[PDB]
Amino acid sequence: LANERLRALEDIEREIGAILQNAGTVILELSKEKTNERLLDRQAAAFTASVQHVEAELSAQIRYLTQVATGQPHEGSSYSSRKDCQMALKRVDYARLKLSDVARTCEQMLEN
Amino acid sequence: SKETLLQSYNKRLKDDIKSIMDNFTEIIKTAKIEDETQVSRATQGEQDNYEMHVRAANIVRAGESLMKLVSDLKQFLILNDFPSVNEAIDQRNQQLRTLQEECDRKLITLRDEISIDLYELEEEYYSSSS
Amino acid sequence: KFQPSLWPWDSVRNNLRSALTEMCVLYDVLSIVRDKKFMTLDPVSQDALPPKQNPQTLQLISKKKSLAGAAQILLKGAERLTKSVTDFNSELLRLRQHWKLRKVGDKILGDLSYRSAGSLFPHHGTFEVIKNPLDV
Repeated sequence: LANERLRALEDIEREIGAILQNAGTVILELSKEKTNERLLDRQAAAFTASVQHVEAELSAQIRYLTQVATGQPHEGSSYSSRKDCQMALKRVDYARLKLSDVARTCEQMLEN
Repeated sequence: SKETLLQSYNKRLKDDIKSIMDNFTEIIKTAKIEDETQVSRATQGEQDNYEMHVRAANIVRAGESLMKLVSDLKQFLILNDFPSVNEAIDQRNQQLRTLQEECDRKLITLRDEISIDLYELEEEYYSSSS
Repeated sequence: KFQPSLWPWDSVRNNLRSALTEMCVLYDVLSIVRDKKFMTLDPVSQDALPPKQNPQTLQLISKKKSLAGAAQILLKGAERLTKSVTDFNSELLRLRQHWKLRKVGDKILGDLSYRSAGSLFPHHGTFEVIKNPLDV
């Protein structure tokens, strides 16, 4: 559950990285002198690698979603266990109130 | 249908990647300096400035659309990826069963201790002389 | 001075309509040029001397300024994305982890009844999910 969702979070961050690499590459090209042309090539390869693996991750996840889609609303649930747990907790609360009353009558008896 | 929605997601992804690549390549191509002929330096330069700004805006818009696609895919996964619903349901069920069993063990032990105290109190009260 | 109730987006309309006036000027002048009457054409061979090396230097400074503005808008959008990611679907994670949900149309609904748990009660517990982070 955290796996595919964390993949989606990573692809969010890498879309940001793609835009920042676009911006950094045209930043270096706008310079009056741009000595680090090797670093320009590195930023260009970084940009294209970012776009390519963003495409790879999203295509893979659309494929995986195509494999496990059904168009049906999933008739499973967990309601009955929550109901039984609520009844158990209210049993405990009822016993707590009754124990408070018995202890209060014991304090009234011992108090005199 | 589900197939139709998945196709539409595929179409959006292909379109966004294509648009980012095309806009960046076109900006790089315009960035070429060429010799002028019948273009009047000043007009050519303003037109080029407008083109670059519009293409950068288009790249940012494509990034926003990719964010929208990621959000829609996340919603689809949270709503109808059957395996994870089953593991969530099973984990919830097992946790609630353990809480119920703890409550019932506490109550049963409480009943036994209270019963022993009740036996002592019954003996004392009924055998009181008064 | 009043306009069809456009109190924002007026200056953009001023610039665009000024462009519309000079574009109607272009259509006007080339149309009246295109007919022989009221305007005519004469082929003249004339030559100009450029006083400075204009294409090299002008293309240089204009392209560096254009690339400067393009990198500005790109990196501004980039840092907007950085601050933008640093909450709805996490609450959909928690809500789906406790409740039974589905999607019809654009709407996202949920079941509240025990009909999954076995009740034949003739009442559907459809509650809507409403983004407002989340509400029911």
